[PDB]
Amino acid sequence: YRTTTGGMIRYAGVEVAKGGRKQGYEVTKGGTLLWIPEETHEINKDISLLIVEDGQYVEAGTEVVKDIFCQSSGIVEVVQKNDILREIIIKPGDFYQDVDPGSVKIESGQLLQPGQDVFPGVTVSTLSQAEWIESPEGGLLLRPVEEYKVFDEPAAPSQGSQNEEGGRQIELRSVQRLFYKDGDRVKSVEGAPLLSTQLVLEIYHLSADIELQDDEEEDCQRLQLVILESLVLRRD
Amino acid sequence: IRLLRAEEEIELARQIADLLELELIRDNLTLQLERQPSELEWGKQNKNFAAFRRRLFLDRRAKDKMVQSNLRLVVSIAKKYMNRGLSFQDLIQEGSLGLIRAAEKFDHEKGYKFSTYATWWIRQAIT
Repeated sequence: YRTTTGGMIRYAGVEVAKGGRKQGYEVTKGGTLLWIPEETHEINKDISLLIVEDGQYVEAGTEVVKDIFCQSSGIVEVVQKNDILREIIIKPGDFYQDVDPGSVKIESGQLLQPGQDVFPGVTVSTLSQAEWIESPEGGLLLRPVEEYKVFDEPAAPSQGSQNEEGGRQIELRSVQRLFYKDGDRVKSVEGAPLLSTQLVLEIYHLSADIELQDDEEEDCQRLQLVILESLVLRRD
Repeated sequence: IRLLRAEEEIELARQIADLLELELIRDNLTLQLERQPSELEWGKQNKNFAAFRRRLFLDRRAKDKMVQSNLRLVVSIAKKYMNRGLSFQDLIQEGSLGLIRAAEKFDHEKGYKFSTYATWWIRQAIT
């Protein structure tokens, strides 16, 4: 769950429940997950600083665009609104020669199976996504997707407490939390984590606790999320 | 005063660069028009004279907008100089004279930000 570059994300049959779109979103069940990567560059340069065209395949040797070194390899795409560059969309993947551009536009939203073919005469190794570009003198591009395995519940250890459990009981829960939804892509080019196997507690809006390193069975340190109150004692 | 974005510094620099060629024509014409080019408009060569004053007012407002909005950069630089000889009041007025000179010599074709180039001119006018 540590990709090289950013890109879009879309789940398939994964339900979620959240209360805020800032601090992630707690997942409920499992399911498959897709990831369509694309490198972005939110800059504010001019047009005369651009040395490439709209749909020029670059390599990983130098990859200098708008006097800025890139890290990926694919089809570049610039965004111009008012003579100022706004975003440099770089879509990685393989470039293959093809014809009949009126049929590759309808395959932009369908999942291309690896057992089938994208064109008669052109083969593909694994599953990808068809996309056509508007380059001078022309073929469409194939953007591969990445799949991962997520669990509905991770490996949680056995919790142990020593109390009467009368009116005050604490425990520890290990849940997974996703940060992005299906209808939103990330504006990043470096490594962005997708989830975080955290440890969220639920006391069953006050009574703060203090943890320390206390251990007596072995010669090591052990965490103890305990809660204590200091009582007064006069030295008299 | 609200600060400028990264795309608004490029837009305002084009009208300042349009003001640089407008004052260069007047500086070349004042040596042969008896130093009084009030109505001598060489850029147009009732509708053309009104559009010339509209472009002159809009270009002077762009230079008015770039120096006035970047006044927080002068305070962040002059606060490190208010112990040697001068008070804090005289350093912002002298630092604002360098912000005016940085707005004329700012070249947006190089691609650098305005806060990178104006730091060299505010610190020069303070020193």
